Amino acid sequence: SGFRKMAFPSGKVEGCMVQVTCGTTTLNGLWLDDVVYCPRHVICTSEDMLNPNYEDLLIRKSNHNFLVQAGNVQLRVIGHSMQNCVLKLKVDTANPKTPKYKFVRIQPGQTFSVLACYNGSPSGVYQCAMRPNFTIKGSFLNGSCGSVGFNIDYDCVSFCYMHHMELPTGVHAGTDLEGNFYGPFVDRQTAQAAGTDTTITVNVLAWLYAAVINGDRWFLNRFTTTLNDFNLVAMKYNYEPLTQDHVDILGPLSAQTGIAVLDMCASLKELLQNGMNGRTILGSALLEDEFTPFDVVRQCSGVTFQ
Amino acid sequence: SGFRKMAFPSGKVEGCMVQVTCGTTTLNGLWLDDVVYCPRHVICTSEDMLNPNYEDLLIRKSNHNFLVQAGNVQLRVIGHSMQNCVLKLKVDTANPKTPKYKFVRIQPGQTFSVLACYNGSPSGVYQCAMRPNFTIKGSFLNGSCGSVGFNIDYDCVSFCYMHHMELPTGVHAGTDLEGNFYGPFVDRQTAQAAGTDTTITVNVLAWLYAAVINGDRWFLNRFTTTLNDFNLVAMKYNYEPLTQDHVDILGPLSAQTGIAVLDMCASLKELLQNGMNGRTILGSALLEDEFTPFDVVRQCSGVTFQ
Ligand SMILES: *C(=O)[C@H](C[C@@H]1CCNC1=O)NC(=O)[C@H](CC(C)C)NC(=O)c1cccc2cccnc12
Ligand SMILES: *C(=O)[C@H](C[C@@H]1CCNC1=O)NC(=O)[C@H](CC(C)C)NC(=O)c1cccc2cccnc12
Repeated sequence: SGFRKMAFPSGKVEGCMVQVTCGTTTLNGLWLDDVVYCPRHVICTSEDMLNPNYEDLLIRKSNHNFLVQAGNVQLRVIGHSMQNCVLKLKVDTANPKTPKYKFVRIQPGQTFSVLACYNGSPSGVYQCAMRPNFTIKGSFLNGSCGSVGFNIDYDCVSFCYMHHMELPTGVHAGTDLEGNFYGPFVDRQTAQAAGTDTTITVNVLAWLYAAVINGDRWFLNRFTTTLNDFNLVAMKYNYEPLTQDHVDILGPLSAQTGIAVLDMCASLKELLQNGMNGRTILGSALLEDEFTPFDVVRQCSGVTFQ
Repeated sequence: SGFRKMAFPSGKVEGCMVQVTCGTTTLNGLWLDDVVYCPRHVICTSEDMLNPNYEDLLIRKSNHNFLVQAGNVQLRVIGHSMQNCVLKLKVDTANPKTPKYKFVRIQPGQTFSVLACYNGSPSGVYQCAMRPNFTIKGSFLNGSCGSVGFNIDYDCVSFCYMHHMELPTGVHAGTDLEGNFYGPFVDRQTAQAAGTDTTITVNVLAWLYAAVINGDRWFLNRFTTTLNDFNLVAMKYNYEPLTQDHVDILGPLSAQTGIAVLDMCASLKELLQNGMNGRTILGSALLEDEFTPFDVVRQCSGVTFQ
């Protein structure tokens, strides 16, 4: 028993991280086959970041202006291109540690592990969620750029996130591996509105099912509700509306615990309307929404990788 | 900026995990050089676990009764010995992925990353602390045994924990890599008292310094206190007493933030006496004690490994 905010084992991603240097700028790159992927703002100076014309900047750069280092050894860059907000550096050697991999663009609410790196070396690994407003609440310092978020499935790594930017409000924004930002954000040192964040209702419900599985169930109430009635309460407390899809996805946890989804919704309703009243759920004094139903099933059944 | 419960990159430990089978029992082993380390209760049946004579049980076993599997390949066991509560299986092949490593016995309050494994394959990685009462609040299912906790320093892995047991109260207990349990616990299916847990005061203080570094500082009060006066309040709320050692260890965070330790103690005092009043600190509605001062400095300065 027990429930932790568990990250994927990082080993497969560790072997892909490299350092990319251009001018005075250094950040992390992801080396897969004979391509290195990194944020295109590697080509910028602090001055350029105010208002970069990335086309104009990249034109000044040649293959040899990109130093890629994997440990001690230099990779030779024989080609470069800009796809959206990422730079693709073709190198002459294939990464011998390349895992089976996909690029995926995940939906709001989904979760992944971040491998936080500096100078192409990992510092740590943590689990986080793509917020409804397409930001993440990560842990990123100067030089963290190029760090990636990912999911593993048996032996296949699914890369979903590359870190590009901390907003003025201290929250984090980035792209998929095709370099398309999550959300409205641009790679420019400018004030940028993230917009209203919302709580990921289905994830909270998943986490409540986790709590019941692990014996924590004081919050189970005598009430039920409807999807509409619940949603009225959801909008008030800045929760995402609950669909039959979300209800369907919770089916397994409902089947394992014998608690109907709408009964758990009623319990959740009461927690929102009355607060948690000084008590805790799975060591938390607030409603956690960083666990997808899939995360709960993974953790509580001990699914393995490699 | 931002602050996460970050685990170490697990890659170096992934390459050490193996499956150990004896009779019908299977659990995780740690393969370092030509030795595999695993819990000695691998030799038990469900019946034996009530009251095992480990000496008597092990005597019935020979080298060939231990199947060690690293992926597809079998390791050949050419020797076995019992050190305290761990079994050491000498194998004929050295692990080619052996990292630079130490065995350390950590103190209460210190932190480490757990790599949760099943059948010698990792499921996930999370950060936790050795509770003052020598338990850990982990995430462990049947078959999780042999899973290890560790710290990394540049390229050296320091193994501090091997998982052996979930207590009836759903908390977790284990040994160092020399097989000596943390705390009073024995490897027997019996009711076992963990004793009163306490909050790791120095870690809470560290985390408050982290909070100030990351702009969260509403909790900063107008008051100061003494070490004695603070400690009086500490004992009341089940906090560990604060020593000059702990004050000394917080020095760096005090120097970075310009907040004297005893002023932060006063702030902490007020949070304990008045509660958090519906507000949050670094996304938490309670006082986190799983971050050592070293963890805070690591995270907030982006220290790397490999
Ligand atoms: C990447 O290495 C670095 C990571 C930042 C630095 C502080 N924490 C992080 O997560 N990114 C940048 O250098 C980045 C460049 C963007 C504009 C492409 N700049 C920012 O992340 C950044 C920092 C502070 C304030 C603002 C405001 C607007 C845009 N970007 C900002
Ligand atoms: C290891 O694979 C397994 C992990 C346990 C199983 C449930 N979650 C875990 O963390 N350990 C055991 O099989 C273990 C054997 C001990 C006695 C050496 N038994 C327990 O961990 C266990 C489970 C429930 C209740 C009790 C009560 C007393 C002792 N051990 C218990």
